[PDB]
Amino acid sequence: TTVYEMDFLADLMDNSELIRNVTLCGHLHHGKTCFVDCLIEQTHPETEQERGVGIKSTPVTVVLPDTKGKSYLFNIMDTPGHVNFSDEVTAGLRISDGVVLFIDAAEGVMLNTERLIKHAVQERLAVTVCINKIDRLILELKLPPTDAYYKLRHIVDEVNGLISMYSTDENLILSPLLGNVCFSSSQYSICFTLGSFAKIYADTFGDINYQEFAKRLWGDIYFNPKTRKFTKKAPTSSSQRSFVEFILEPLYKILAQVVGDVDTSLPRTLDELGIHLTKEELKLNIRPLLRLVCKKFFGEFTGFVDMCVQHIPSPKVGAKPKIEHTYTGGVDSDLGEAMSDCDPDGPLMCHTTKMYSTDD
Amino acid sequence: IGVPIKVLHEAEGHIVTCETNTGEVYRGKLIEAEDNMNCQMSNITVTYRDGRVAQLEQVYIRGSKIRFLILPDMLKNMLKS
Amino acid sequence: MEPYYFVEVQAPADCVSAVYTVLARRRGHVTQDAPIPGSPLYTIKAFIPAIDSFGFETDLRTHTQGQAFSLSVFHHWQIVPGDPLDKSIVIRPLEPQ
Amino acid sequence: TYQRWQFTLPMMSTLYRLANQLLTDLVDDNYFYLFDLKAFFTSKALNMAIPGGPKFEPLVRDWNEFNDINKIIIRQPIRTEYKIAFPYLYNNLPHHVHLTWYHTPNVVFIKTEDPDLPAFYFDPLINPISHRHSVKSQEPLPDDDEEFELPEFVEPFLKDTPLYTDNTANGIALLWAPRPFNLRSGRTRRALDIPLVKNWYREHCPAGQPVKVRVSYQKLLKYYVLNALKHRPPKAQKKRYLFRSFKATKFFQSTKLDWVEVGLQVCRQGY
Amino acid sequence: GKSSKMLQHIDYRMRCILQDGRIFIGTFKAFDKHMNLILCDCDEFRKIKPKNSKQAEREEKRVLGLVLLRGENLVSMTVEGPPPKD
Amino acid sequence: KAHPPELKKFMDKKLSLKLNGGRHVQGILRGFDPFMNLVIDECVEMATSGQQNNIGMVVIRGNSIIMLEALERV
Amino acid sequence: QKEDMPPEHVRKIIRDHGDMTNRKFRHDKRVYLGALKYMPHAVLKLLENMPMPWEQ
RNA sequence: GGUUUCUCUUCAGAUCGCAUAAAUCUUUCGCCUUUUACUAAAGAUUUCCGUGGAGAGGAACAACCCCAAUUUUUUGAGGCCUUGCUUUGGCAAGGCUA
Ligand SMILES: Nc1nc2c(ncn2[C@@H]2O[C@H](COP(=O)(O)OP(=O)(O)OP(=O)(O)O)[C@@H](O)[C@H]2O)c(=O)[nH]1
Ligand SMILES: [Mg+2]
Ligand SMILES: [Mg+2]
Repeated sequence: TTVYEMDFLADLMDNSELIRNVTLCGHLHHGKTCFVDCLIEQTHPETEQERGVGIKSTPVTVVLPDTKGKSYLFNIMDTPGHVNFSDEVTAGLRISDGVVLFIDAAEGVMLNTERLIKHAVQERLAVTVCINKIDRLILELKLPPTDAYYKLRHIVDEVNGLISMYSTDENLILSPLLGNVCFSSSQYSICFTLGSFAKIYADTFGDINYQEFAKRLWGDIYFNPKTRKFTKKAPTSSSQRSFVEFILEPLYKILAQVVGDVDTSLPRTLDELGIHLTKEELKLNIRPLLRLVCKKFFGEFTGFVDMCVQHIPSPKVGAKPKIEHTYTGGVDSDLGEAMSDCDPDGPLMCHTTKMYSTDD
Repeated sequence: IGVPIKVLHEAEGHIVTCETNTGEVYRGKLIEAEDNMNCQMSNITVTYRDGRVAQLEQVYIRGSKIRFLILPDMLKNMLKS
Repeated sequence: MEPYYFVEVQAPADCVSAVYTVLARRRGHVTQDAPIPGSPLYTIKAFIPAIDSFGFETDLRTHTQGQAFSLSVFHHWQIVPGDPLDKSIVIRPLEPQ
Repeated sequence: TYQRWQFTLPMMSTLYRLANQLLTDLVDDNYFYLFDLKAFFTSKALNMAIPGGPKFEPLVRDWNEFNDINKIIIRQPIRTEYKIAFPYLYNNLPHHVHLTWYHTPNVVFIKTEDPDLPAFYFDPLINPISHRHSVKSQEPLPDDDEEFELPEFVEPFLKDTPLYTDNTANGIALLWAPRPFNLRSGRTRRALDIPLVKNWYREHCPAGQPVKVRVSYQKLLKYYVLNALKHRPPKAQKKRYLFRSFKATKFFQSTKLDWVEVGLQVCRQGY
Repeated sequence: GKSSKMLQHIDYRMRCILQDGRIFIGTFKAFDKHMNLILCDCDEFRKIKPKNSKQAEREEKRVLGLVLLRGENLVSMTVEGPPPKD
Repeated sequence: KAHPPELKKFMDKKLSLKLNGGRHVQGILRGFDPFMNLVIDECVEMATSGQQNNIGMVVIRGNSIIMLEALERV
Repeated sequence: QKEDMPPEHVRKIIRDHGDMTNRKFRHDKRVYLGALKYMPHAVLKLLENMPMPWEQ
């Protein structure tokens, strides 16, 4: 043993305020590599494999559109999650600026997840969460939609308690209202934040203000139909919270229609959502069909890029609270500040952390 | 939304310029833009009806008050039309 | 002084006793065992001398038909229960002390 | 020509339940931990043999310091199962060894008892969430009494549709079922190509059967492995069609007979 | 009724005269709801447009380039050139 | 639909409004409505003769609203 | 095409030839013999379609 | 302008055909007087049972009512005086208005 687009990539590199450097971390088998794979196929329609375990990290840099269309350049450091390989994570954790911690919906937090939130807060990065693998609550565990709410709330509160345990300053508490957490199913092509879901609600239905809407969904707000005005506790209807009735129950019904009643009720329900599908594409099996419908309805990936763009340092802002730790002097006279400029100019101070051997 | 409005919003952050309804020009970096064309620009250069050129910190103008808009050589690259 | 390993074992409800026995053979001291909220699984947290940690994972999985599964991390050192300097201690050279 | 079936989900559910007897009630793959093709390939390569697995003839056929018996600490004896879990760490001269490992996320699918209770239903089997913590938290909660209101067009995205039916619990059970049954459509296979009993002898602890049948288990596993190991791609193709070439001549005719009739014909002609 | 008449002049050369009277010569790569025009490599000519003139044809001309105008001032649209295949 | 001005971060800031007729004024933008009409206190109109004479709070008509440029760093 | 014969055609031919002892045939002797080379095909094709105990 | 079917021609599986048989050669191995028939490992190569791709024909059946004051089909952007300018043409500036 990209013609008119890599130039565009170059100009994006040159802006240095349209790029985000993020590390994709979490526990073992919690969804990272499949996230990345389905994502590169979103962009390109163009030892390990036998192991089923990733050993060494891999970086990807790709151009992603947000919920407004503005393209970004994304630096994604896909790490391994086996607690024995935490070495690789440290590497990414230096040369990146934020962390997307992938948590499992069915398991929650375990060893490596808490240890990685520790390693991430002690290196003063940004911290975002993707509660991934949510179908394991609907199809596998078979949970009433309200107890799905309970479990999601629990995971978020526990990760919140730990991130408070290792960090003194109550600068950030995570909850999807702030745009901290996506909800995901890597393989079933669904990733959404309250922002993205409320914008979907608006774009297909009437003109409702998606931002003020998204401020109302998570977290014990109820809604009374007659007044059409969300309230804190005052339904005695024995009804669900805004979250359940508006985001989960519709998602339960989407899935239950796809896997249960694919032959009879599915064309009707698909009409009621706006998705049209060929005869040929309704002859798929249930997993490819489910993923295809969910992709056709949920759009590509906006929840993630939205949450990240909204809470990434953007290396231009970036560098300054970093060279405290990285640099041995930090800022004294010449180079600390020069780097803090992050200007493509002069000093050229780079940090190399990995060496990927060429096969040959 | 239209293809031009999508290009304009996507041009946010890049270097752009515009020619207003009153005959004045304003270039700058992309600050903010929306589907209503209400354009916010920052650190721009401004050229009046005679040609007086000067600097502006940040400004926000209604959509209908702009006539044309010049973008960099990037946007030309949805090629389906 | 010798290092210790922190072990976290996911397991079905029944096979808890199984892992217990394994940890006994290897000087375990299982600390905690707790339900997983919203799951049919229990989580076990235990310590184990890194000496006896060799093959503990595969031993665990073999005895329980793959159902259980552990990861391990170094946690802290500790006093090994011997007297390092005693000439009155002779070592039978292949059986375990 | 009878390729390509497509079926309804009730069809599949009854078919499943009817074939339930000839089937494995395993749901995932970490049952076969050191009991898959790669574990056997490695064991065969190292000439060590796991408890219930096959045994093969050795692949090919003085002093060292590391085995100086004064310089070891023996707390746990190394045993062949470790030597096959980690081929390279635990073995000198590991050659033609396949490196097997898997911690495949234990799948948690709760078989129901009756079709009565709803599909989505907290099961007694699941551990109660009862998530407790401090005074839990408070939100960036944009309190009402300022304003907000939903234009009386929008609604829960589809509320004319019930959560479940008499077809969803079934439809989910069908999602983790053995290979033919977790499908909806495929090509049709030949009748000899369908082994009915493989999923049986591939199991791990027969636990109290006579030594007779355990030796039979191991020899069936051996045959299985040798099949998988010596697999050659087709590598070549010339495709004489004997019977189309025959039928195209002036000497062969065609018909439909009772099976038994052409059976008696073939035997008479042999004689 | 055919929905084709706009695309027929789409992707081809075009001379646009706004409510301002000037000429913008550019590729009609698309239109929008308001009649907005996003055409690249455009040329802004103000004096006249050259039509086989023995005197000259290049006067009071600048390169506007990617010009994205709002359809509030879209007045007259003609075909000034063919499409260059790049 | 009905997107209001991005004047949240711009609220409570001194800006000059240039609107039709060459109408140049200075005034503090503190709030407005979704039609892009403004409500600016401290309005001191900058007439052509150059004299800036204060008028106070009024309704900054977005109908002919041309542009507003603040005097702070928003 | 070549469409099907009636079954009685086969049945009559084979019951006629019987066991090739009557000299009235005496020429199909040679082909009868020469067809032995292919009888392991007839046997395989026959046994791979046997009628599967839910069928009569 | 499509499916099903039949026939005819032509090109491939690189993890397959979710199944899995025999043969040849070369080298060790075990049966033991000889050879076939065997053992059971490795390697190199073939045959057989199935499949795919492409194309040609031929066949059967589907089928020639309210609407605008920030972006265009309502918009009051109106005039002139003077000045300066430029070769006239024309450009800019202030005012008067009703
Ligand atoms: N049920 C379910 N499983 C998922 C989903 N997304 C990913 N998976 C799992 O993803 C696994 C694929 O490899 P990954 O787990 O993504 O790799 P990883 O998370 O980085 O783990 P390591 O590579 O060892 O660090 C499969 O085993 C699936 O179990 C999902 O949305 N639903
Ligand atoms: Mg991986
Ligand atoms: Mg002789």
